[PDB]
Amino acid sequence: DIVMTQSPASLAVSLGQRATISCKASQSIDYDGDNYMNWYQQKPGQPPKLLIYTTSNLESGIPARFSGSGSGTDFTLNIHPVEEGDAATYYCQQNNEDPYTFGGGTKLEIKRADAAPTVSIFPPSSEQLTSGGASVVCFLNNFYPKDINVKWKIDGSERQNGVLNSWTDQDSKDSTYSMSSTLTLTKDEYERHNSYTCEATHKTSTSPIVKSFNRNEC
Amino acid sequence: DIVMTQSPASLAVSLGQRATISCKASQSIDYDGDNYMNWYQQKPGQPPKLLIYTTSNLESGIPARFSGSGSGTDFTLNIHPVEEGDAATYYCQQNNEDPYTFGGGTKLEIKRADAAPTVSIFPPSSEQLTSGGASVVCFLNNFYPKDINVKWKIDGSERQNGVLNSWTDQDSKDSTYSMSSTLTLTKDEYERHNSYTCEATHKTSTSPIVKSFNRNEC
Amino acid sequence: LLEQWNLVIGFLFLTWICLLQFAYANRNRFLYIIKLIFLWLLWPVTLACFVLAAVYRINWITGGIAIAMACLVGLMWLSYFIASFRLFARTRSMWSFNPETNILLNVPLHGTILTRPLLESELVIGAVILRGHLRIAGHHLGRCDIKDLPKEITVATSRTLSYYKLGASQRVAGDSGFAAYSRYRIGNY
Amino acid sequence: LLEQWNLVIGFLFLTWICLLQFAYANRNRFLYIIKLIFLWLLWPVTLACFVLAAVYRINWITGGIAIAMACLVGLMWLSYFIASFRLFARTRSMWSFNPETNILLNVPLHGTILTRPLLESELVIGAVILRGHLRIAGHHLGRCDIKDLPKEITVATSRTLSYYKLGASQRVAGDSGFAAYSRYRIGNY
Amino acid sequence: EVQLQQSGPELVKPGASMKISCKTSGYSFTGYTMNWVKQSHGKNLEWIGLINPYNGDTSYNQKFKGKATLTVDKSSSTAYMELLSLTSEDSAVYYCEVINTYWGQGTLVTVSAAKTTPPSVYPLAPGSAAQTNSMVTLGCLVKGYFPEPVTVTWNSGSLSSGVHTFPAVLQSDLYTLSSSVTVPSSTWPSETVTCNVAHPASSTKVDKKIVPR
Amino acid sequence: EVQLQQSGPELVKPGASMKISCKTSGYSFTGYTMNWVKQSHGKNLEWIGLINPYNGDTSYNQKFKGKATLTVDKSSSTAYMELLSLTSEDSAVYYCEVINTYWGQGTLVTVSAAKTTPPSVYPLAPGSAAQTNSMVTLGCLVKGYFPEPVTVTWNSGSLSSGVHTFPAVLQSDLYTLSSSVTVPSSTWPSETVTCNVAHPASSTKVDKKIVPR
Ligand SMILES: [K+]
Ligand SMILES: [K+]
Repeated sequence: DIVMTQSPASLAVSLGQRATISCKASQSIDYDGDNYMNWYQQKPGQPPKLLIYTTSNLESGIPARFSGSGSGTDFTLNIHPVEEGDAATYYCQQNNEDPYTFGGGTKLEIKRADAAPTVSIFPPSSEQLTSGGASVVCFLNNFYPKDINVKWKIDGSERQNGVLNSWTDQDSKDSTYSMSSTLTLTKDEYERHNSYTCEATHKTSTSPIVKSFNRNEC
Repeated sequence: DIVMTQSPASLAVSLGQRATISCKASQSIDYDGDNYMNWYQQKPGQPPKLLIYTTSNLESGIPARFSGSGSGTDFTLNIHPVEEGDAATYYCQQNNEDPYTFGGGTKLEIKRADAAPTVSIFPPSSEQLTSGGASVVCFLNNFYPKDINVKWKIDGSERQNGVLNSWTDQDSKDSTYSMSSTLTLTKDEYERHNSYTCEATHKTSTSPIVKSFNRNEC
Repeated sequence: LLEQWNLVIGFLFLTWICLLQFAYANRNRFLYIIKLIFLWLLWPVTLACFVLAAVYRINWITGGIAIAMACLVGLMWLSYFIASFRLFARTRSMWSFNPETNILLNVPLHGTILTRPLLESELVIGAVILRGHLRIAGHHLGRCDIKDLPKEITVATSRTLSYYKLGASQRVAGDSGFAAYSRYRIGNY
Repeated sequence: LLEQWNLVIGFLFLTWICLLQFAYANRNRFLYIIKLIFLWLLWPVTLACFVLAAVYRINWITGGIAIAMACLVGLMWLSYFIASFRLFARTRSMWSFNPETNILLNVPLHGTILTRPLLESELVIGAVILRGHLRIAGHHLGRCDIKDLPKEITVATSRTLSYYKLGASQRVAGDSGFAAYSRYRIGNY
Repeated sequence: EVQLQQSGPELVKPGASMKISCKTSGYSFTGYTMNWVKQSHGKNLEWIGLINPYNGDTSYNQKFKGKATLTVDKSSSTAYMELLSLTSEDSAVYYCEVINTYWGQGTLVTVSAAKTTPPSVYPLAPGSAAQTNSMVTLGCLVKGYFPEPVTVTWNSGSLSSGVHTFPAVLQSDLYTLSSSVTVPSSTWPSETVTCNVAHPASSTKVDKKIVPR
Repeated sequence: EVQLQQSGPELVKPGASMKISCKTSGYSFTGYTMNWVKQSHGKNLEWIGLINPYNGDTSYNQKFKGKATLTVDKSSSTAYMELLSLTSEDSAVYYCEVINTYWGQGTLVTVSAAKTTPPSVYPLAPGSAAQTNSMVTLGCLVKGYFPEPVTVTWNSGSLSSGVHTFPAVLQSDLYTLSSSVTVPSSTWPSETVTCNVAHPASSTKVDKKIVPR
């Protein structure tokens, strides 16, 4: 059993630069003086796509910007120039001894100009309201970087528990993220308060963007 | 031995179209079930560049738009899509029996939007004038097609003898031609007339473009 | 009599000379098996020459060498049987008993895998298509186009299975073509 | 008498077995000479077996076959001499007398052209580079890189000189690589 | 070219076996070896084993010996992996590749004793928006379904630009998912917009037309 | 990569012999066969012969047997073609190729008994043009030179766009050529413009500065 360690855990480079991905095998996989290292690319929702096999040989149809280097124990995947569609997860697999263990994988992130989050607030639907509960939703679209904190405000006080956040993967069209925050609440406490507010504090500016609504306003 | 009847003598296609160049050997050049036909490209002032060998194998570095077909006696060179830099002469050579005879060659003309000739008139230089002779020059730039007739006018009558024309090859930047007409004359007859005129009748319009000057006007 | 044994050896030499001059380049599968059949029986007839010299010896020096050489061929013959049966355990293929190599080449052509002996089992295996007929490492496998090339072939030896991936296939002169089989993983047992 | 000839054939087969088993994959040029030296002397010793049976003509049926069979191996030995001297006239190289084929492969490696026998001489010739060592048609030629591959090799046979062209070179696993030689013209003598 | 079609996701009770079919096309099935790869938790790719479909010999991972059994069906050109004694650690996506180049779409195996629940689909439009710039967002929310996955499209896939399908999140043993599309005011409400939610585990395919309130 | 350098154009008297050198670089000279191709009248490509530099055996065209003799120089890596009894039909361009891909620049052999004449270089500017739009043409005319070829450049090759070097034409056993450049009025006459005419056969290199009259 051979253990593969990939560094870094996550990689963040801008377009047109060189992305260096390492893969340090625990044992030397030199068979007949050659290393059998397979590099895969897996976009979310898709099976892995073979990029490089036998540590240097590029797979047919793969663009000629992925290069595999290193021998012995250290192995390197280099992507240059990095385009918009290279934002995926890259795995290294030793094709030498059973089992053909994969690497930990690194999530390559495209460094794009910072953008302001498009903020939208959705009150709970009437059909869900009559069902016995409620859920107020806040959508952030086309924002960068990924790190951001969204808070919910009830009748003059922020609330932390009962809030669930969902982050989308880096899009392959604009290299920007999206976030969905959901505050769920039983119908017992939904009508006990009026103002529902969603506020976001992002690095794109010093102004925390706020969108709110009222129960009786609808 | 073996002669190649490369047809047509000249080819004129538009940009992005398919250019078909045929080259029929007198006898079958088939050896061991394979025909050995070479296709060369020779831009003016340059040695021939091998495009296709063994009737189908594209040369390294040559664009994939060149394709060779045919077997037995009929052989075809297909260029699709045709770019601006393909305006050259294409030769076919049978690489089967001594001598490796070449084809007649066909110059590929790039059918491009007709344009009006830029006309310029140059009187003979003073340094050449004092030398004992004179030469009046008329330049046509960036005109299409190649067929055009330029005439010189002396004191109310056109003159044919003593006029030499030089045509440039099809340019690899705009697919347009240039022409230089020169009327030479001894100093004995240069001062016996005053008006010197150059007129061009091109297919680009129905108006014959005229540029003239006078000896005493200078 | 040694005269009748002389005629048998003369036909053994004549058989190979025919296989070396008229059927060398030819790679017909029945012909190739006949060549392998001849090379297999080259071990008993090497042992038979030394056993005859050992039993019907001229001198103790001549007979003594023939006793040692018969053991030398006998040890080399059993080394073939040991290596082939170990190869036969992994592959379960009747080509494992070929007397020229202990490595098998498995090419999936026409559906059924076409197992053939392989001499070197290198990192890169050469596939050549000539007039639409594929030959891999000097084994004329049969009709195969560039588009119908096996996308993966395997090479099986003792205690090691080498999987090969098709690389870049280039078509030349129409029916003919070329292919590259670079090894990509090792299935060692 | 007639027992010492048994020992000679025993070592002829023993040398054959060693070349076919121990040094079959090995492509050392001196070893390849020895294999061609042994295959050349396989023609006199095939004739020697039939001449010995023809001289020991105890029964006319066995001796008469050996007389006719010595003519068959005698004629095809002179057929080798006729074919090789015709090849030697065109190529003027000492490899034309190899007893395995009448076709020579000329690879310009390390400056001086490396001439080797070629069994097939087909349209496409495969050049495998392994660990930076070039082997063309099973002939290990020596140190060579993908960038140092010959741009043109020639294949010389009787009444035909086939010039081959480097189609496309693909580098795999670093030092190793692969390229193909597609014939582009024929120098018909 | 070479296409490998796998079976859909199946919610399996713990301790129950499951056979994963990997139907192949575009090539001679017995020709090439069929590998199997497990991707646990969406990131940890693990190699299960390979089976040569010509003869039938297999080569498993040490951890997956006794857990997975690889079988083939030459008549239908379908390679099977029969997982044995499924536990919560087996909640993964299982792929079948050929030469590591051509892969199946993956069989998301959800090993849970949870009760299959039909999804609750709700359209969401900016009712009384009072702001109608030519970029308006409308969404479709899927709440309380099990198990994964579900497919949410818009107008039978006619609209592909400006779509955002957020990843599902678990709550009270129920996954929730949302879809959002931003279209100009020249579209809403002139052209019909309908969100289509398909859950094959529950064998449901609902279509909801969004309407202003 | 593989570069083949030949001798420049020369004027050979009729009924004489000329040796054409094809200096090779970037590869082992004895490696590959050296072909020779004659292009007469600008279009008629004709194959002369090939010589193997390793041993020295040649293979001529039947038309060129007794006309051309191919020799090699392994020490200097230079392949020679020695033409014999040159006539007016030999006024052609001779190329040397290796594998039909790498070619020499071609040696323009001019078989004539004419006397090498120095060129007459004249600048030509629109004196008293009375029309100065920001596209003005100026030229440099080379008249009465022999033999071919000549190289006409502008400001030592600094200007490469908008250049037009018209092909030479023969008259009274003398070739004439012209060069023309169109530059905007923002250039003329602010920046220096000079036409450089080089004829290696006459070993002359003249530079003429154009000036308004
Ligand atoms: K064996
Ligand atoms: K020979």
